[PDB]
Amino acid sequence: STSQVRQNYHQDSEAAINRQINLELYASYVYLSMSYYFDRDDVALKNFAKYFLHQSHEEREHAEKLMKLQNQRGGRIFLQDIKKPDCDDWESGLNAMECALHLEKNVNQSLLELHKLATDKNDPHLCDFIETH
Amino acid sequence: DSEAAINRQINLELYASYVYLSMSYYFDRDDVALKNFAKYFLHQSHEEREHAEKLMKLQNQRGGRIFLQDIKKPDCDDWESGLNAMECALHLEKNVNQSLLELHKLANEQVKAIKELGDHVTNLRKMGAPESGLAEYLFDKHTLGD
Amino acid sequence: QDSEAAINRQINLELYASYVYLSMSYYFDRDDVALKNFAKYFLHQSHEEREHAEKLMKLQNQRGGRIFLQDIKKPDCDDWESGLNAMECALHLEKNVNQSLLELHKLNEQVKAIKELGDHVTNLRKMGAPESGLAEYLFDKHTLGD
Amino acid sequence: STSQVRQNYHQDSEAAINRQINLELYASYVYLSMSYYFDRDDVALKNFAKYFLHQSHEEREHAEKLMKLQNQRGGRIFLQDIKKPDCDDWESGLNAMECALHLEKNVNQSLLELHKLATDKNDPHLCDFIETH
Amino acid sequence: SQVRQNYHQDSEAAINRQINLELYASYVYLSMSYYFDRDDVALKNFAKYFLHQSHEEREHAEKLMKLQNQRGGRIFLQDIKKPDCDDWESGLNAMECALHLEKNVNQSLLELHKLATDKNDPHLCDFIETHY
Amino acid sequence: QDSEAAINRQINLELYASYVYLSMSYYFDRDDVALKNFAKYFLHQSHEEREHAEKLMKLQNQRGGRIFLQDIKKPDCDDWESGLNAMECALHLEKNVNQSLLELHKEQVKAIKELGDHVTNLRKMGAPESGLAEYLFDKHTLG
Amino acid sequence: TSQVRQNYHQDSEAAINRQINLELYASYVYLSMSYYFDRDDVALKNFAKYFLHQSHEEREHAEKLMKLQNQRGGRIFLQDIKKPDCDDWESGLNAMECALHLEKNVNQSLLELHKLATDKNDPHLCDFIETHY
Amino acid sequence: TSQVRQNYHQDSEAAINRQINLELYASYVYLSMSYYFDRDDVALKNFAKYFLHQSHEEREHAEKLMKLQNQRGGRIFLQDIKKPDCDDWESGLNAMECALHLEKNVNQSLLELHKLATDKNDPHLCDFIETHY
Amino acid sequence: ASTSQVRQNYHQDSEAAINRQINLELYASYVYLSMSYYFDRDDVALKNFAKYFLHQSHEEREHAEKLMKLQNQRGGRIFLQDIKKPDCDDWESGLNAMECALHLEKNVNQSLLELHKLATDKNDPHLCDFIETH
Amino acid sequence: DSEAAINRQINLELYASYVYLSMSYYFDRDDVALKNFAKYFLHQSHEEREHAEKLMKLQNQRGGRIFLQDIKKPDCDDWESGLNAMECALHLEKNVNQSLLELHKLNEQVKAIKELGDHVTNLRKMGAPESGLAEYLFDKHTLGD
Amino acid sequence: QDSEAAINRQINLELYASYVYLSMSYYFDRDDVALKNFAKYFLHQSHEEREHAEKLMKLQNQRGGRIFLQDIKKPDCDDWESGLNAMECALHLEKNVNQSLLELHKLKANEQVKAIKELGDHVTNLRKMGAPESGLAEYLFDKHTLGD
Amino acid sequence: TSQVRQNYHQDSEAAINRQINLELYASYVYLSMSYYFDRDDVALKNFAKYFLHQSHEEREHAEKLMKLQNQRGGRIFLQDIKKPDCDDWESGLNAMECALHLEKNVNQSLLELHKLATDKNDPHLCDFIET
Amino acid sequence: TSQVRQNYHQDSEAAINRQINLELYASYVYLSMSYYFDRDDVALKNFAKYFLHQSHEEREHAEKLMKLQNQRGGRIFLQDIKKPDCDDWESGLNAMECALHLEKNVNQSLLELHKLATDKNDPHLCDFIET
Amino acid sequence: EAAINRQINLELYASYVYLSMSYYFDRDDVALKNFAKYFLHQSHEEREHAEKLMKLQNQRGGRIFLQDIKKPDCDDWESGLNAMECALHLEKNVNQSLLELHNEQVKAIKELGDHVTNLRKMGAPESGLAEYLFDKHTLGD
Repeated sequence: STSQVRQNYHQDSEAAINRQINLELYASYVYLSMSYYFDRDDVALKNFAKYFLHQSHEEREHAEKLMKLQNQRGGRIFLQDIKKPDCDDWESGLNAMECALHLEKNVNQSLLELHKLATDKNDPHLCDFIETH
Repeated sequence: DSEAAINRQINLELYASYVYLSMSYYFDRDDVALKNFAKYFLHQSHEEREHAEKLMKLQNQRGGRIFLQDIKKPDCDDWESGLNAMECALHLEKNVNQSLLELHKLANEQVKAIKELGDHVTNLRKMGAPESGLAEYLFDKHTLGD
Repeated sequence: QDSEAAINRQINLELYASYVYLSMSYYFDRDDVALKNFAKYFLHQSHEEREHAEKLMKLQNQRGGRIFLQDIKKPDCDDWESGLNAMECALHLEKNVNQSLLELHKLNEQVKAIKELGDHVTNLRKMGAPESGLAEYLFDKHTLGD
Repeated sequence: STSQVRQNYHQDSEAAINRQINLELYASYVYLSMSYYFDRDDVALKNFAKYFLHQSHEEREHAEKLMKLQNQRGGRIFLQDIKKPDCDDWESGLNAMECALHLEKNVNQSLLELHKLATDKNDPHLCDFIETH
Repeated sequence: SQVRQNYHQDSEAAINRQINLELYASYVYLSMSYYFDRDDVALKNFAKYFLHQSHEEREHAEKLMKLQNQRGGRIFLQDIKKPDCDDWESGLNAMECALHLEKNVNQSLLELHKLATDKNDPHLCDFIETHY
Repeated sequence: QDSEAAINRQINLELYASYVYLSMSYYFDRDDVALKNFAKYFLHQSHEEREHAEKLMKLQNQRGGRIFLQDIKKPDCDDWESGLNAMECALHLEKNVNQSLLELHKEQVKAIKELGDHVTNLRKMGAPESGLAEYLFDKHTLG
Repeated sequence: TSQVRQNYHQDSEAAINRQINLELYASYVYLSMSYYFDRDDVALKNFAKYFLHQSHEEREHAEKLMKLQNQRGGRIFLQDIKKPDCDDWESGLNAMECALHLEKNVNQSLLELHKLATDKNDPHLCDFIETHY
Repeated sequence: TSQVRQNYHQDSEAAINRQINLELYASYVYLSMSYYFDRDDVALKNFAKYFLHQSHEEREHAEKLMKLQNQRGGRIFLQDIKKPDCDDWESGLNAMECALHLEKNVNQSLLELHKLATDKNDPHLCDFIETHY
Repeated sequence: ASTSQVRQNYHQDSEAAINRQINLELYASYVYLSMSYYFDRDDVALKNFAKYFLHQSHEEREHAEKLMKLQNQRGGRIFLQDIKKPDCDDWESGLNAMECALHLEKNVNQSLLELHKLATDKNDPHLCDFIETH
Repeated sequence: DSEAAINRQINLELYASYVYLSMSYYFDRDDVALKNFAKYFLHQSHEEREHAEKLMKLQNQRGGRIFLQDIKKPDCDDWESGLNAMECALHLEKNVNQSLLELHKLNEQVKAIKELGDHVTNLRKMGAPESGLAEYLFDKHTLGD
Repeated sequence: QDSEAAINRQINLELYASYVYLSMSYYFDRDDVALKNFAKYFLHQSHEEREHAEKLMKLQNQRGGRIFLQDIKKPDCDDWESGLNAMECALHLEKNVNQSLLELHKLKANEQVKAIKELGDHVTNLRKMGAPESGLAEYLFDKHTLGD
Repeated sequence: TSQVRQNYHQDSEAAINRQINLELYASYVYLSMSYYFDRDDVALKNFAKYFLHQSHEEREHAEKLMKLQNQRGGRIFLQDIKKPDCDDWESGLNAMECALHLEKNVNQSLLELHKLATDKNDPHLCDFIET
Repeated sequence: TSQVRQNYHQDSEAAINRQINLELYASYVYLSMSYYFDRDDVALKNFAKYFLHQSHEEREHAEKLMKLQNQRGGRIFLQDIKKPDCDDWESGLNAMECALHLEKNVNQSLLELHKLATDKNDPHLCDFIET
Repeated sequence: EAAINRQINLELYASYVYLSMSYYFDRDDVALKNFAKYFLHQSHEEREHAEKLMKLQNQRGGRIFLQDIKKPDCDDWESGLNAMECALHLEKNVNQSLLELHNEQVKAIKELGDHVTNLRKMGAPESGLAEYLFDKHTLGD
């Protein structure tokens, strides 16, 4: 059956949120991987160790309000495996930051697809959510 | 050889955080409206996440190689009742505590959380959970409210 | 414009919603019912739907259109049975208010309110309402004592 | 049946109270219609759109206090339809005033008159209620 | 003087001229308010709308006097002359007089805003736009 | 001046009462019981009973007597079943201590009255049958 | 066996149960010497409330041992508190002399309790008695 | 027989039960004298409010006695509060002699009740009389 | 200074009359203090009167202090006199002490009454109001 | 003869209570205007009235006869400055204390005398009575709390 | 327009103003000056002026300009002599910051106008108290005014 | 003289100056003992906590006496705080005996101090003792 | 003739002033790089937030250094904060590579201070480089 | 090495003079309540420094050998400014031996300097009302 609060919430709008959740959780994992790479004695680049650890936490918080939004609109949370990052040894600080930005808003092309999905299915609530966060 | 064991603890501790994250927003659902159950497992997920990060620093401070693996999804999408999710949490913490004790062979926080979860499961059973929905509602307010 | 007649149709719907909540609020104020936090709750939602209506008034003037006001016609019930029934009615009312608001957007305050209503409906059901009068009493004290 | 708190509260008093709830909410509505008329840019009389909006709230809150009074004495609240004002446009800054001069007039006439059922039926609590509010 | 920067003499004058206009408007509202206070004129929520409006205008002048000292100008106070009458016929002439008393008071600030724009006083412009 | 030994009996009895309440406290600290306010209540009683004995020891010195100490016998139980049972045993223990205090003569009453209130409440609520009844008493009365 | 029992041998559970009784015993030996120096014929008001404080401290040690027992999953089995060796300690030096043999009685069992937690690989029990003993 | 009753004689319970009625009678006579000085015939406010204070005092003494009855396990049995001997106290002097008569009468009843507790060997009831009076 | 900057509509008879009222109520507080510790003695022991006459002694002490505050507030000058001892220390019976406490009140009230009449004849609304509200 | 020594002491306490009452409302005058000096001495007036009536209960507890006398008016009507009212209080408190030690043969004053001395030297160090600014600051910074 | 050169000028002046306040702040932290609340006062103006500069670098981006930074020149004085003098220099500096800002508006804050008025108030109070000759005057002003 | 000095014999003042030095000497004997029972070769880490607490407590007595001296108009004349009889108390029980002596020696000076305050007729000081 | 100066070497006093300007320089460069990513044609909102925080953080380091100067008794002499080497940082990674290389040199400059404080027997300054 | 033993005695000398200066301001002919609160607090601070040094010797097998806590040079520091300057000079000698043995010292030395500068600028020691306002406004809160 259907939830008592679901209204104007499409099935494709729901699965896109689920795939978005795993993507943000994956990003929080990647940042956490790179963060403790710069925490290593071999690297000692403390600058990006602080930054990547913070970005990992903020990426997890991003996934949490996607989960709250899902339950808020009658959707159902289906969690998936958080695939491990591309590597553990990020070579150099450039390569880690290189791989970072490629991922940093690889999230926000699907985020901008999710906005297109929210507009084409007439979801002004889902639109205002994406635009804010 | 003890280096590979720390990497196991990191993945299981990160696995523990995801299970609690899963449990948390299960009690956020409109058909399972228990806010304090949701706060509790979200606080636990953050705690287990912090336990995982301090194990990664442990690898770096002794010259180990952090070898991250997949964070497998939890065993359930629906955790049924609050008592059952509390029983799985007691199960999970002890399994985390198991591998954590194998780590020290080749800590205090785990014993506190296991003891509290036991008190949690005990109270919910004595109150008549999961059968009495009133029991999990009153426990939500009077125990997990603070 | 056909948004002018649409916005004025929302203004009448919110004012109707504010009247239903006002009616339910002072039903729980009766000595026959005596659930004060249920009364304060729907009284607050009554003042919220009026604010949404008054906020649509200045929207109409700012867009250039003009206000066309009809009768705030009457709630379906003068007796709203129990607390679970009133919450179930309030849920159906908000979805209608949200339904017209969304297809007025074709030219989050409601979405959040719908979640809170469904949460309360869920808790009241799992507590044994409306058959168990002890449930609606405890739900009045522990949840609606916000 | 008869309320357990019903005591010395005549049927005409319970009916006359119910009549006030609808009239006060009518006055609340007319002040509301007038308030947001002074707000449109064809008029631009802001220091009257703000007063009438506050007068709209106060007539509704008198009805609530009347609705509380109905429960307090055993009476049962039977509201009625809130009819639209005589018009939507009072294009003049002061016909609405003469309407408001004479919409304030008519509750206070019925407030001076509900004071008859309270006196002629020896109801001191309802007498003293109007003399206070 | 110590703080006066880009504050024209006609700006300081118009502010002082505006201060007296607000106080005078407050006096007219006070008169009409307590005219509706009468035993006979039983219009009691037009006795406390104008009373609040009277305080609203006395507040406007206070913030105008605050603006004068803040920009560096000097406050010069004049007489608050009598309202044009004490007996306000009834509810309507008061409104009709209050209505005309409003936008001659109101948008002499347009003339003030015109003065601050031709003088290019961004601060005085922002003050007219915000408080009014 | 076997009133010297009458104080000596009371000293041991208060210490025995303290030991009993100590046992009751950590029974409700067990993970399969889990009633922290029950646990707090009996631990506070244990401290108050220990204090009662310590002033009795000072009393005897002020009277020129001899403090003769005997073994603190272990409680009769390790498991106290439930909150109602542990309360009824406490009511029995307090009136036990009280009657021995009155014979020494030739507060305690508040403790007896309060325990009597607790026993009565737990009964009418549904203890020991309803675990919900012993949970809600823990939160509201003992909270 | 409890829900929470884990890596907790019953040798250490019995050792805890034994140490619980040992500190409760020292609590009363210190209590006896305390109110011995409170005597008028002795009048050593300094040691009198030093021992009274240690009487309360040893009591608090056994309390934290009892909490530790339930915390690890063990079961508290109390025993009799045997009386002190005497009531008249005569000199203050013999009272201090017995107090040194008593404290090295409980500090010796603690070292053996620590070895037991090390022979069995209990990091939590080791860290316990390490923390503040 | 109450679960809390212990060393509480039936003669003690009955005496306290009739002591309650005496303190409530004392509250009633102090209430009569207070509003006698209050009227313009006598028109003295110094004694009119202190006697109203005494009336509140005795009412509170009876309440502390009622609390003592339940605390010991006895059961409260209340009788009629007899009216004061008169409502016109002739003058301020006569009422001051009447107040002095029932004052030592109440205190005499206390001296009797205290002796009953001594003869029945009731230290708690003795301490109660000694403390609150 | 020697000229009050605040004194206005405060007559010579008013200023002297409250000074005459300062000392009367200070005397009253000492009369009630004497009675209070008479009913406190072992020879009498009437704790209901020993505490009332002590409380009334504090009341008359505060009445004088508020009158002293009225003197400085109106601009007048406080003039303090001796506080004469009560007519006796041994008030004999417990009804004589009350016979004097009744006579004393109908002279204190018969001094505020004449004080209020003075505050009326000299047109002192502030002094009139102070008496009627204290 | 410990009975008349009690009665002399209650009279010395009651007289001194009239002195602090006189000092307090001196600083309440519109030409003095030291609110905290007024609060301070009004408190000492009450503290020593309590001393007096707690020696009246002591006369009864020891089975004596209370013999009251006239409470004579204080010497000065104006107390000039705040420094002089503080030096007169020090002198008054030592005389009440000396006559209290005469009674212990048949603390509060020591604590009060010490506080009165701390105030006298502070006022003198700041420049009282000449400096009107000094007594003003002492009024609000020392007698304020 | 020619506003890009005006924004960047305003950016550099605010950054320079933040440095002058930074120099004033830790002058009063010196043990031979020892004015705690004077130091806290300029330290907060320093961060607020820096905040104004960062909002101007943002305004350059919204309108599509090119942020051109320059050297942040050292303040005129290392030693600020006294408290009365340091605030007069602040008073003039804020007017100097405000003056070039009024130009920018034609080619954002009451904060400039109100800061000037506050600095003006303090110069008046300090001078009427006897500063800088009265070390007690600057001590009391540091306590009762800059301690709020 | 002091403006507050009243019924305060010189002998009372000087004997309090003496008691002040004796209290400070005691705190310090207790401080040497405390860190003796704290050395790793003695290692009775229980009297170390107690003696240190009484080292603090015995000094608080001296500060109460110094406060008393000013309160009565006397003047505080401090003397040197001499070293304890030894730094090595040999055995732990021998230090409990030296500490047992000092408590009685200090209490003896207080009994003489209380005797001095009665012969010269001085309450308050008599009431200062009876702490 | 300072009043608080003690065991603070002269060549250590200029070592702070030279470090104060250097921290203020990195804060300036971080501020410049932060508002590079805030642009429309760059759109790196996360790295703009980071460098703005690093700009404020390196400013605090200078503020904590100036505070240290007065605490030891040195006299703060501020110099010109020289402009960042460019305003158009080209790519975001080039800014990262310059921000990486930025003060891996101050960290070394921070370490030469620790080697300076060690050579001059300044434990307090050595202890201060714990930030 | 055995330099720790001399610092133990120096901190104890510091605590003693701070006790002496504290109860100087407690005198009735002085009456500076917060000056007394201030130096009593410094007396309890330097005492705590000595005790932590006594444990420091036990933590490296040292021997706490002990000398007399000598009498301060003055029984009378009759000036608030003079007591501060004596306290400032003494802390720089207590800090003098710490730097030979090898933070909280330079924080106190800095604070004492702030106090001395203020009191001199305010008119002390010749000006009363200056040490009074310093007692109330700086040492008070």
